[PDB]
Amino acid sequence: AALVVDNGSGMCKAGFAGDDAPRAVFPSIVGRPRHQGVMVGMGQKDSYVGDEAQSKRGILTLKYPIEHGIVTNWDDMEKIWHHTFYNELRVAPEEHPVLLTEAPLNPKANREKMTQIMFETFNTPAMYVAIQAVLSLYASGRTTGIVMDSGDGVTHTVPIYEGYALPHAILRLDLAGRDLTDYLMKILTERGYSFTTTAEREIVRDIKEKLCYVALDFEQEMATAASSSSLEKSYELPDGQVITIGNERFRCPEALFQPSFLGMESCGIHETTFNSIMKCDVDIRKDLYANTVLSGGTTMYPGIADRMQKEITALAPSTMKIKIIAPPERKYSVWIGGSILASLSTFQQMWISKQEYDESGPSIVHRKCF
Amino acid sequence: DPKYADLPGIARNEPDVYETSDLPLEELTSTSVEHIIVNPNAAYDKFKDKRVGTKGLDFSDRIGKTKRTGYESGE
Amino acid sequence: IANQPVVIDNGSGVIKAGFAGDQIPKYCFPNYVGRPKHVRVMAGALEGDIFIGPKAEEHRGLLSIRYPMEHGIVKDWNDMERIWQYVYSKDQLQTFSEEHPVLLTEAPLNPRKNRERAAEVFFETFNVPALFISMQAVLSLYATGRTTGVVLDSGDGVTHAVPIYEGFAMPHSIMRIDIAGRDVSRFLRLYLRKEGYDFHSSSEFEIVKAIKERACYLSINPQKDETLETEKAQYYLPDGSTIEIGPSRFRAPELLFRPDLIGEESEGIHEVLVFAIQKSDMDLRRTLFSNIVLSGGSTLFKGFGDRLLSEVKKLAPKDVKIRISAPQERLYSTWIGGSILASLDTFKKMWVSKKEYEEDGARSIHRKTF
Amino acid sequence: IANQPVVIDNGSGVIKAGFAGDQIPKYCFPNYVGRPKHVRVMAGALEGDIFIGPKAEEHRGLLSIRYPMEHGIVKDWNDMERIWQYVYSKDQLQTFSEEHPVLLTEAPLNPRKNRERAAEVFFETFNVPALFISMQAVLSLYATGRTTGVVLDSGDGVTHAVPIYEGFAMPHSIMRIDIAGRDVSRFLRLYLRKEGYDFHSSSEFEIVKAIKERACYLSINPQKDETLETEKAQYYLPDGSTIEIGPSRFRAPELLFRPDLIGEESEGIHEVLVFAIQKSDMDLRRTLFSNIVLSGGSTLFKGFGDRLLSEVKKLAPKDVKIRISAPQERLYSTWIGGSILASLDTFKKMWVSKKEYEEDGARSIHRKTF
Ligand SMILES: Nc1ncnc2c1ncn2[C@@H]1O[C@H](COP(=O)(O)OP(=O)(O)OP(=O)(O)O)[C@@H](O)[C@H]1O
Ligand SMILES: Nc1ncnc2c1ncn2[C@@H]1O[C@H](COP(=O)(O)OP(=O)(O)O)[C@@H](O)[C@H]1O
Ligand SMILES: Nc1ncnc2c1ncn2[C@@H]1O[C@H](COP(=O)(O)OP(=O)(O)O)[C@@H](O)[C@H]1O
Repeated sequence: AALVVDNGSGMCKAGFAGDDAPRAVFPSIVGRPRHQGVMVGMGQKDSYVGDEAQSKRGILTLKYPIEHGIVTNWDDMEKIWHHTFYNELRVAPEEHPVLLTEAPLNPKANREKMTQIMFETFNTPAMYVAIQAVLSLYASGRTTGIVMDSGDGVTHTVPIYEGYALPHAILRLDLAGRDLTDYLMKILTERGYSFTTTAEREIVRDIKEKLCYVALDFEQEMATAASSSSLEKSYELPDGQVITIGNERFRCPEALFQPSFLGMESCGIHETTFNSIMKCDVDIRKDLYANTVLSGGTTMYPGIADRMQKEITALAPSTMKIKIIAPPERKYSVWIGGSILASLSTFQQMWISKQEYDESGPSIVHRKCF
Repeated sequence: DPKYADLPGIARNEPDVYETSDLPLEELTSTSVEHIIVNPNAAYDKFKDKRVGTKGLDFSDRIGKTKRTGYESGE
Repeated sequence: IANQPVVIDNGSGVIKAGFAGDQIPKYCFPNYVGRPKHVRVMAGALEGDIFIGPKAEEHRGLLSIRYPMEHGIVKDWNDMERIWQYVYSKDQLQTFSEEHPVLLTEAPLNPRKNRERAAEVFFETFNVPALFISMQAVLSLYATGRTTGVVLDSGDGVTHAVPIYEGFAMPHSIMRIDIAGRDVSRFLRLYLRKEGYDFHSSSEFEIVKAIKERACYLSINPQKDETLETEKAQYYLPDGSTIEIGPSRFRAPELLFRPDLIGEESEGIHEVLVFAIQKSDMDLRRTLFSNIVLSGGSTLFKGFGDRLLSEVKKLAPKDVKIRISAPQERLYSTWIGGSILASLDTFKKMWVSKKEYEEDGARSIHRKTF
Repeated sequence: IANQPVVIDNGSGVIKAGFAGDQIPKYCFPNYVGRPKHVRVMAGALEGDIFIGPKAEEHRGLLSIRYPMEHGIVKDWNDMERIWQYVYSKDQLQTFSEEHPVLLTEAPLNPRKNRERAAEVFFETFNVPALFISMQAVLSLYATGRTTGVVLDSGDGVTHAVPIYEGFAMPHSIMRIDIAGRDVSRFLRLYLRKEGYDFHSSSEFEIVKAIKERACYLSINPQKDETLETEKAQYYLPDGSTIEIGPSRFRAPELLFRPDLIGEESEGIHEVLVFAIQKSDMDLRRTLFSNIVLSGGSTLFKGFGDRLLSEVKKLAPKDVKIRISAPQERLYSTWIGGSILASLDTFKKMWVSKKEYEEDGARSIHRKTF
């Protein structure tokens, strides 16, 4: 009996260890109302969380507590974890030990303060923080190979060979789902359809998930988009109003492969995956090309795998065979790994206990992280 | 001044600028290392009359004809 | 054609026209179409069903005001064509549009359909030699005569902050919010009804804009002025009747700096300025804080510069020099910039010729914009 | 030749240029090509798409930085051509390349293709009378005015140790390691992200280099200073914001002494020096240990001399006299050596003439360099 709780910037995936898929999946947001001095009606919650805030988007200002895999407002994150254990999962945190997930190369204060809350506020019996990328490999039953776990908050590239990780080869890029969502708003505003508010940004994320797809040749796709209106698809908003996004459909996910569009002055998700493999030892490169995994929900874009293969193959040597690993459950790839890890009898020892936390302090986490 | 006097919707008796109040080697002094004073004029004089023999010179990774020592002698 | 180019500012509230030779705009009239309020069947009433600028101001109470441009976007194009036709009337300028070339001043990050249709009208309806669409922010710097400078241009329709350093505008650091002078006029009408004076009519909305422009001061501390008993300064209406404004005077334009009070999800005028600087690169931040320029009519509020300086200082880093350099001609700054730009021989290269638009295509106007 | 020969110290971090005989290099500017990343909209902005040296330093925030040479190997030659062109331009020495001979200063044990291309550019693109390529270490000894000494030259790009006894330099005892000042700045950036301050931008990476030079001390005992709670020393960024560096201050420069931290299997700077002496013949070991000369900018770290003297003493034999001598101008020591060598009449014989290069080709340069 143990709890796996993925603390993703976009969506918080929580559930019991051993189960196939996560029990409760809700958007990680806190909804505070745009209140005036006028008195409010009955059935009023001071701050709404998750699926409740997703229902009452109209009035509530949606504030994401985790920004680029860094917890900015801890009071907000506490209210999400309270919604996770007590309401969503229907379980006491004192009974079950809780596994959390942190992105690699995050600030040290993040892991420090995270565990402090779990030990003091919720009074958990044991707490282990893990790297999202390390878990994602277990999903595919692969010990060897690199992963390109692109989330809503961040995208990170962690090469692991024969159950041994290369820490110095790890590269983090701040370009992620929320930056693409923010980019899609700007180009939709250029077409005509203006989306400004926090509630409207959530509707633009629903537009992104459904329509947007990765093009094989961007320049070739822009030529077809100009000539014919075949790529132009219609989407119905919450309001009866319908919109035809056009070429901006495949223009949004292009930003992943060339950040110049967003204006970050950084390497693309294809180029960073190559650079990470080159930073590793020369011998093991072979297996990393052969076992390139794509994880998170930012790798569920239709035809990212085809475009990824093409771009890596061009950069990589001709003799090498480049196979991209795209399992059907990419969105729940971080959690399903956690469920496999927590269930294993070996992992029982690796848990950090309250007694261990009390004596040493919150600094113990940095030793027993990975 | 007379240009802006002509127009109706102009700022009159307002300050133009709103501004804030105007607010007004450790290794090179180490014990371990011995601090030398570089005098190129002195250095130039010491090497002044020193020459090199560029005849039969080959520093390259050429195997032929045993070992070689570049810059044979002066004068 | 060598004949003098005609600058025209597309201000949502007031459009400012004139020749490039003039130091100031000779002809500037309100941007609204005036039709008779009662649907005219009979003779002896207001004839034509069109009253623009000074003719409208004379017979204002009889007519019904309808603004053609909202939030820096043209809603009714038929109305805008009549307005631009009145610019080339016997009343203002008194010239052929076919002879003189034109310069438009569209707000930043507007819809591309707005720019394309604006060009189509000015090339097809009027037989213009050449047209050039430009950004309102870039012009404001030419007027003042400095290359570096952030331009907080608070218009009637839109308030936007564009950072430009050494003649280089960062397009990602641009910030645009819809809460502008027109919204302040709308919110003042609500507070005037809370004082007990209704301005229900579209004509009666114009005198609320006059009340705002005459008497509305921005308090340095809003909470202290609320507790203090007001003088209740009397304003005289067109009919002759007096109205005591009282606390509505100062707590109306406050909604610029704090738009959450009414319940509008926006950043605020102090916030968009700071955010635009913070979004830009770290090296430039100090110089961009050291060079801020106020543009448009919604900066002329009494004690705007005093409040903004205080609200920017607390958000901005400590011990940083913040100079908010307002010109004396803030309302007419955007046009004067265009008048200088138009006069230069470089402008001859920048604009798009009528024959160029026929051959090149639609993109011609967009690609030459920058 | 009557015209003085120009000394150019082609350093990875800073390229130092000047005329032979001069006591100090008159014109020393940072080695990078700055291109504007933001768009030009206004007229009168900064002219050219290439900014090099002091103009690039002033307008750093506007530009995207790109180092042409990495680890003493010219990666992009087009860029290296533009910086050498800028040395001869009006801003720096302001003379024709055809009239003055050149003295280039490359690092030891660099690729042969680098020396070949370096010559090709300096003879074809610039029609120079004569070029001599020399080692950095050999010059550093002429500056101090000593015939016997080992030269530990820790530069920005590469750190190397060359044992030189009574004029002769032992080519098999040369020790070179890629880990250097620029890897310390790269390793500092990684630890600053762990502390929770991000510097993703190429312009922001130059601020990390500024933080390194100002606030980073090498602790005499590494394991001792790790455990003890450190005083969190605040540093002021260009914008004004304060960062607490904390443990990253002293952990960052330790990379030079322990290359295992970044994860490269190479010798430490302390191991490089002793290995270079131990590789030399038995008789000269005592004289080389007595005569140690530190060079390059990366030796200017606070407590470098103290730590190195501690580390060398443990690896070196018992009861041997270890005197580490520092010239006050460590940074400019390499160039001053070049000026003294260039001023001697013996340098005339050492040169490769244009005709000599044109006849034999690449071989002539490889024959006469060390
Ligand atoms: N099918 C899809 N196609 C395209 N984009 C998607 C799709 N599903 C989700 N996304 C986008 O990618 C993000 C994926 O978030 P996800 O559910 O993987 O959680 P997360 O916060 O990224 O967690 P983690 O970092 O642990 O992977 C969403 O926020 C959304 O913006
Ligand atoms: N003297 C003034 N005091 C206060 N508000 C003013 C004043 N003059 C104009 N305004 C406000 O500013 C608006 C004018 O905006 P304007 O500068 O013409 O915008 P644009 O830059 O788009 O042309 C008016 O409609 C009014 O709301
Ligand atoms: N005061 C300082 N403290 C620490 N490191 C420094 C200091 N000054 C310069 N450096 C480092 O030394 C570098 C300069 O290298 P330099 O000696 O000019 O190279 P080269 O010897 O290859 O010509 C800088 O880029 C920086 O990384």
